[PDB]
Amino acid sequence: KAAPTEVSSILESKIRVSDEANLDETGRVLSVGDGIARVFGLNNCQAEELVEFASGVKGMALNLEPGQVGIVLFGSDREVKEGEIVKRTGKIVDVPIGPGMLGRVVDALGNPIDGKGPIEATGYAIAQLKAPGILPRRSVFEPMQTGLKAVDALVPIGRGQRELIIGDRQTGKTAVALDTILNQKRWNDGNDESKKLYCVYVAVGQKRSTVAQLVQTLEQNDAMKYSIVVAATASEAAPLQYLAPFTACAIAEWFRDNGKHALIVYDDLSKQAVAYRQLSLLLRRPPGREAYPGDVFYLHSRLLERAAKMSDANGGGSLTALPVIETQGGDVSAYIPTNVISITDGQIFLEAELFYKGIRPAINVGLSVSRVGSAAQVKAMKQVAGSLKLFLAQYREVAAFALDASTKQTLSRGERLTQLLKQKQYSPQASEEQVPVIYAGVNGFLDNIPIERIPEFEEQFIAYLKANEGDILEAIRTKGELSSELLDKLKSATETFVAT
Amino acid sequence: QTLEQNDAMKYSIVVAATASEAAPLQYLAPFTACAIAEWFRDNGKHALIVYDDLSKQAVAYRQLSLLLRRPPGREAYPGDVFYLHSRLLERAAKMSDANGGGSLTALPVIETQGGDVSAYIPTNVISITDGQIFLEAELFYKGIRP
Amino acid sequence: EYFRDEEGQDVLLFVDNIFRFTQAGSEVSALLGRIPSAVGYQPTLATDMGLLQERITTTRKGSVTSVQAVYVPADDLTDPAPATTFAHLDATTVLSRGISELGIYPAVDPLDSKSRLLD
Amino acid sequence: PASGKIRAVIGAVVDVQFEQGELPAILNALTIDQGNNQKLVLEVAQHLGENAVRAIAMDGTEGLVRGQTVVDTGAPISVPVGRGTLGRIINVVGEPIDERGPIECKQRNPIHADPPSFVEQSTEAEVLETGIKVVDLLAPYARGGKIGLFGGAGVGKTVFIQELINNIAKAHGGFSVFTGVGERTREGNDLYREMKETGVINLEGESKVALVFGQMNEPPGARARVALTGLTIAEYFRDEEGQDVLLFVDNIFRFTQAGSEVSALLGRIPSAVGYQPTLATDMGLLQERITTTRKGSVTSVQAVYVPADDLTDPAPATTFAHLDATTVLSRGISELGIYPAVDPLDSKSRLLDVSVVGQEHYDVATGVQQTLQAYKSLQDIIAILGMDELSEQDKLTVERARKIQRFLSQPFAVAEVFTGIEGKLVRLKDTIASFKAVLEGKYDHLPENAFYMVGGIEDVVAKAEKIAA
Amino acid sequence: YASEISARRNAMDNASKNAGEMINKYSILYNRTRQAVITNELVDIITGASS
Ligand SMILES: Nc1ncnc2c1ncn2[C@@H]1O[C@H](COP(=O)(O)OP(=O)(O)O)[C@@H](O)[C@H]1O
Ligand SMILES: Nc1ncnc2c1ncn2[C@@H]1O[C@H](COP(=O)(O)OP(=O)(O)O)[C@@H](O)[C@H]1O
Ligand SMILES: [Mg+2]
Repeated sequence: KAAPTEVSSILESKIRVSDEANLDETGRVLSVGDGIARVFGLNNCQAEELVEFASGVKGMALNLEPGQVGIVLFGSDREVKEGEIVKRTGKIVDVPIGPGMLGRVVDALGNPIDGKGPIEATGYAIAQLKAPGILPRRSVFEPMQTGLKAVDALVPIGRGQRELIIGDRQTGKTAVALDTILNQKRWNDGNDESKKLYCVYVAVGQKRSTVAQLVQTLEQNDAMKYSIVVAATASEAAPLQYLAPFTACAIAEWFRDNGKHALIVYDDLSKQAVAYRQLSLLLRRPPGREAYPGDVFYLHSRLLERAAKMSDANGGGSLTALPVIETQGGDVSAYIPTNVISITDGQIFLEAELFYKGIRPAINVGLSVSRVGSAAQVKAMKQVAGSLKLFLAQYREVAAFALDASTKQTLSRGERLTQLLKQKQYSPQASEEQVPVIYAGVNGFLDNIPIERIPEFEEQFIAYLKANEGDILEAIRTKGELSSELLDKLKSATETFVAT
Repeated sequence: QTLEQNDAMKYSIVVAATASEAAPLQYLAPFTACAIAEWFRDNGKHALIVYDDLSKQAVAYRQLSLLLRRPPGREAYPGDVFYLHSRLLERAAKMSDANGGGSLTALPVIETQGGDVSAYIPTNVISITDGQIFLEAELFYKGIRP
Repeated sequence: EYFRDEEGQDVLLFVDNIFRFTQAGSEVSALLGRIPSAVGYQPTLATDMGLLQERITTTRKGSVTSVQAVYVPADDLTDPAPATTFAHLDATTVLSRGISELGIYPAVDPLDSKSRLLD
Repeated sequence: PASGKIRAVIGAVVDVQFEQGELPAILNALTIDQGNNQKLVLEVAQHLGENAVRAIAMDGTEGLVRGQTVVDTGAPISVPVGRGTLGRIINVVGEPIDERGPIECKQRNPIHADPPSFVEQSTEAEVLETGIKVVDLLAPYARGGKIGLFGGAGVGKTVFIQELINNIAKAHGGFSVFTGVGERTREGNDLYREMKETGVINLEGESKVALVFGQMNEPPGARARVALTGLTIAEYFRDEEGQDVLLFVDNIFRFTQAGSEVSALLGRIPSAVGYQPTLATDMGLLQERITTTRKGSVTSVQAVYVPADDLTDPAPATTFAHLDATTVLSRGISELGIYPAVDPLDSKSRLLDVSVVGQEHYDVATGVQQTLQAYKSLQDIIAILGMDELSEQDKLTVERARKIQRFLSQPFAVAEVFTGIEGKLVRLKDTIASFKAVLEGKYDHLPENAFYMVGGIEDVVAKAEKIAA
Repeated sequence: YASEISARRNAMDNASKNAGEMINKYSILYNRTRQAVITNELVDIITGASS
């Protein structure tokens, strides 16, 4: 029947003289709980502005009503008590960006957690930035080499597109994003700035031991010198894990607006949706489907729309987004699975049935597709893999229901192509080595070999083609296509090596 | 327009209640249409009311009650959900010889979702009326109309 | 609406998608004082959808062929934003998720798509 | 001392009113004098304003009047740590419940503390040697992670926890900490008497495992804080003394259900399947503290229980994301002739790779898992077509799969009174060399019963030569 | 008779294996429907008590 704001403590300060300290920027903490802080004051404070408590905990003023202001704490609830003096930074929720962040592991607010000292940032970009329109955008034409043989020939990715990575646990969701960042060392170590792509791993929701083990493997293979790591474990607050997707997109957007390519990996997209729903449920909101708020679809669509390809008048850069969706038992028609598939241009389904049989990675040809992956691919790999996506999906349905003469030819050619395209962990291939292995399995040059000799035939053909025919391998990587002279030389070298 | 061309709109009352109006107009469409047809049954004539549909009247009553600061019940509906449909259908009964000899027929259509008749608004209207006409969607597509 | 009433022309309204109009109003209905409805929706679901669908019809001055598209909430036709829009359309084209994985281009469900001109 | 007055008392939630400026912070233990009890602990949750903060009592609030004295301790719920808590039954407030005198501890650490940072964590995942043949080769335990012990009643859950704590204290020198949160009244008394007869808890000698009492007969504050009291004693041995401690939370499903009970009674709205909204925050605050630091590590061997046989629930999927290993104990063995009932195909771990265990350990684990999976799927055809209606390659693989399933089941040291055999503690190097020689054809002429109830390559040669002559 | 009895054993084994895959898919749908029914019933009682 009454009202809040002025009550007992806040009602005995206006009767005398509520001055002294500046109440427009600072304020007294009246209540704290459930990751919130009801600060009394903040008159000149703008919406979504950065705040700071007396103990050093940061805050974000969300709602600004009359007499009170709801501040969302980004840390523990024990660092803010009743009667504390807060302070505002004067700006919004920004983070550090620039070329000096390459080689260090930052957190959600931009502070370094690797112990390498301070980060030499060249500016300050806000986390809640609007995406570009249709005038400063262009079509995706650059090719993004991932290293896997089953991903560069089926559903290829490009610079400026959003390729999702749905799947269950222990199927190959995080393994596909780690192989694409380590395969960019052949172009980033040279002098070609247009072919390089800076990685941006944003580990959100992962454990503390998993984030430290993944950073040590990339540094040993010369891949952590040009890759940003956004550490965001589940042991922090709910505001730190939910803002990890917005803070990582602002640092990678500086390279696309100046003349460089970027690749963001939001691992995972399912962990970011659970952290945003925890802070919204404590502020008395309406829960829709799967205990989620009404703004659940707007949080993932706004962060993925900024990763686009700019035109020639904006710099010529692009930003690639690789979101990993964690499904519960292969349920692709969930509430968080339908929102990520309707905003991205393609997805990579990772089934758990083929992952336990040895097919690593388990990429379903009948479920995973690429919208802007046909024009944003290499001409040499697309010419050798004629109708590779249509033949892979038809061979899986015929083998599950099966001895005719026509069915025996499709079963022998489909088994050799699936085993040769399955690579091991941390073993990426280039565009010239994957074009020679995919042309032998589609022309019938691997049908005479056995099923168990599929792994030995890939290593023997790649080594013989790099010493006895170096002119054919170097022409497919520099030019990127194969004409009449390049197609005739590749068929003669594969036929002579298969008979010996 | 189809009833006027077949000589049938001269003795038929049409209660226009579209979904583009307010929630109070669609919820009161069942009580207003029953009052006009009750005048012929109390004098010595027969009437036939058609509440199309019964599923649309339940959603209009829950929208006006939720905005008036009231507690909801089951399936985000009001507490007197079963009392609203049973009171409007109980008035359409056959009178005796001392009351005029008239009667009133009620034809309430229930819009289901996938043939589910075990819902909240489906089971409440089936246990108040004297019989129901089940319209399955399997035999309607083969050609057996109705 | 101005090209069919003031000019008298057969306009063609193409909305993509039509389910975004009801989902956008449900997120702002909790801060305006309204209570939540079914599946956390707004209480005026049938009133807001009926006021916009009735104006995109054919009148005496001109016609208006509305070709909108609805989005199923997590593959469910019994939701409050999918079942309420089926009573304001002459022809419906439901796309099932089970027929799209078999090879049907597109996944036109013959047991669920109905129209009023099938006579 | 900061004193307060009780203003509200609605069950476990008790509101205390303090003065201006002397109010307590969050997660602060409040003392309260009672009758027969010593002190009623009350952890502070949040501050409602107007010099008032709601608290949750960790005991029974029956008999409290409006206006009682509530003293503030100034910090969180402290507990006794060190070597003095070994062999004694401690509670959630750090008090003894074994009637063996008070725990003479030098210092008292709080139960509410932050975890390790990103610069003080382990950069490489190390394997933890348990001593078992089926655990050091198949699902290896990670140094500083979580391991799920799934199994039914009478399969071997209590015997596996006692044998693993004794083998780690003799080969590595690490203590244990059994924190039975959400246990029953009869299960707590039977676990303490069984450990004294085997040599794990000695009243007059030297103990090696801590006992933390946490039954479900108390309120919601004592059951939710039972996980923080047991983890604080195990973390002190790895940071101050430097030892690979092993924490046991029986069961793991009782920790997630106890946290949602105190949150729903305070005013928070529920999430999904009747769970609390801070499901990912409460489970992550206690799982990240049992990691590997620069001085030591802290392994976790909790017993995860699925809700009504559902792995995609809110209490099963949240705890499986931080589990590195899994010790599944199915009911297929047990009485079949395997000690213990350890599934070689259902128990999986994330540390069973070639970049953590090496190329030699990865080849032996892949060969043993392939032979056991082919023999289990071919059991339906051997019962309908016999054993002689096979090829040459199928007959040799079926004979080697029967002896490999019994070689990994070695007799523990604490289970010598049930089987009669001696306790065998095979190391990591001896278990990998014995499995590689049997798969190559060096032990093809040996019998199938020579590998049962044995451990290592030296035990199979001495048991085969003494069986016939 | 021996060929019909041998063919009936293969049809019975295929029907038993197909029933196990359908029971596993129905168990995943029943587990998700049981958790959604508890969340929908608890949301209706919490909305009416707070208004
Ligand atoms: N090409 C491969 N060869 C062998 N094993 C692989 C390959 N790719 C992935 N894996 C295995 O898959 C597992 C994936 O683990 P993790 O990333 O935690 O789950 P998810 O992939 O579902 O995110 C790894 O432990 C790794 O051993
Ligand atoms: N290595 C072993 N050899 C023989 N029997 C064992 C072994 N380990 C456990 N057991 C048997 O398993 C039983 C476990 O009993 P109990 O601890 O009450 O159930 P649970 O193990 O489910 O807690 C014991 O009775 C014991 O005889
Ligand atoms: Mg991952």
